[PDB]
Amino acid sequence: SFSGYLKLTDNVYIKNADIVEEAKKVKPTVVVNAANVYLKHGGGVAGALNKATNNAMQVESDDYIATNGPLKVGGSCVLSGHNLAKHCLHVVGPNVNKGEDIQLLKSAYENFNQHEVLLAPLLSAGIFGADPIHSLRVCVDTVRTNVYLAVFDKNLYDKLVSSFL
Ligand SMILES: c1nc(N2CC[C@@H](n3cncn3)C2)c2cc[nH]c2n1
Repeated sequence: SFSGYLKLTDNVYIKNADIVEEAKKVKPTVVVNAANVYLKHGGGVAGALNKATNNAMQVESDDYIATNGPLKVGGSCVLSGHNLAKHCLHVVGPNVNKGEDIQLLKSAYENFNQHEVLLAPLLSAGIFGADPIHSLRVCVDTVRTNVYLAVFDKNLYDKLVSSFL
């Protein structure tokens, strides 16, 4: 099970960790990917998860897109978790660097409520351009299921914990 997490609320937990290493250790039922609408896993969390699957996540994702078309910003899809988890919940947060509306971040976190427990990154943070402090606030105010947040960057983790409330 999940270990070394700081408890933020009744249902939200956080740890300074690489979500790939966390997924490989815990083998959670669900790992969340910080996806884009095309499921093109090039960088950030998506590029790291995909590389850990030896590109099997991208091969599966290209078949999904060929059949279904792109996701909506704020939407999600459930695909295989490969060697990392039972399932991967690909969630698209708004990318502020591409000009998407930050109000879609709450819709993105609502996808987590369809799963009892999840290992996840902060949505729209990193290369997506949003303020991670805002992202954690939206996560805590939107997700009601048990979410274990892995924050890769130690300096950001400390800033998030010391400013939480
Ligand atoms: C958790 N979060 C991650 N990320 C969050 C936004 C993004 N980033 C940008 N600066 C700091 N981190 C990537 C990653 C990347 C690999 N493994 C991870 N585990």
